[PDB]
Amino acid sequence: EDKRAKVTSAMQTMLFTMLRKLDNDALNNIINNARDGCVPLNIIPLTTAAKLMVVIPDYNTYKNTCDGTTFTYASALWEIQQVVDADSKIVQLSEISMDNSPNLAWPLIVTALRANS
Amino acid sequence: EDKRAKVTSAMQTMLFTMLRKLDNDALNNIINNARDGCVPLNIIPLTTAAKLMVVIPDYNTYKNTCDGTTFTYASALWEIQQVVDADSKIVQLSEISMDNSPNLAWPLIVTALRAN
Amino acid sequence: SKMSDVKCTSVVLLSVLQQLRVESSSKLWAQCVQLHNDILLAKDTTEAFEKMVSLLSVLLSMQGAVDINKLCEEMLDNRAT
Amino acid sequence: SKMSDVKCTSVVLLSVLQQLRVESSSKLWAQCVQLHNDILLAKDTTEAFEKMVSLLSVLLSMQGAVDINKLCEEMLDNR
Repeated sequence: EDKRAKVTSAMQTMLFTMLRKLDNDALNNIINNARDGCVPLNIIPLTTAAKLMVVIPDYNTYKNTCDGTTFTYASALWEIQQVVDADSKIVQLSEISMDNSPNLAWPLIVTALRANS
Repeated sequence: EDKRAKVTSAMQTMLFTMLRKLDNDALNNIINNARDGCVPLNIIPLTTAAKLMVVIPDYNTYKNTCDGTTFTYASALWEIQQVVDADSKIVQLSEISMDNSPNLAWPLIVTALRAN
Repeated sequence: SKMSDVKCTSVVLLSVLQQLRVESSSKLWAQCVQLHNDILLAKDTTEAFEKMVSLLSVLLSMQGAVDINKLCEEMLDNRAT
Repeated sequence: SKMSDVKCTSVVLLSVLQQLRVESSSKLWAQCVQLHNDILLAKDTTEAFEKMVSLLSVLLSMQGAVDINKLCEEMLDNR
């Protein structure tokens, strides 16, 4: 399983070059978010009020994407329904503050519903 | 009416856009030849002196690709070895001339070997 | 146009997912196939890109199936190969 | 460059061949797979384009697998 992996490496490199060439704002967001550790747990849906789960790795990333109950991702707005920490405990939106950020068990998992696009 | 047949058509149209956008001399020739009915019967070989089989549909197409014993195709040179006519009977190269061409059973098939 | 580039990219992406042995998951693969076909059959770029967001999200949701940092490191080190 | 484009087209081309049920032919498919892998692993544009000529010829050698004029017809009409 050596040549196969070189072929696989080559296919993925060509894949992302096409993605880079596409220069789409929504595609760039999910690719760039994943590089920062903000990755989806399920397929990003397209129906209004459809469930999305994403890993959010740190507070700097959280502040860049979430404002109040609104999550911005893939050029769409998502209303956050649940936040859990690495212990699967519910984090109330009030505790996710700049002042309280070191007391949380990062990374967090956000469960949001699709709403504006 | 099948979604699958529609997908295949959609996939193939995009394929030629990539092929057409490449604007490759070697690729352009084999695609344009096929448009004129000059189509390969086997995989075009990559080694020196490996056999190539191609359909030649008419005399105007023959003259554009064949000079003496040289068949020009895929941006490479090929030495013609044999010509069979539409009835599988061998046709000697001296017979494939402008004056003798209607008397031949088109299409003819050239089996050539890569000179490069 | 750019319509073509998104459909072309989706065939590669499904093929990338092919190599990653996704077909074992007969629902994910069926879901991947449905998304890929919808992109090829799409009539405006909005559908191609929206469906592509979802289809690409499949690769991104696969922990360690790709190492995006590892891959992006390669592009910058290649710098036009 | 042009080379990235040629590798991408080969993945599309092999996939197109798969949709054409070429897989039932083990020996043709192996040739198609080996060429596709060589194109993705290619060192320079000459080898990539030479191998792409070979791989594409698989598609052109298949009578009716493509009706190049009918395909080229929806190309020109749709543009």
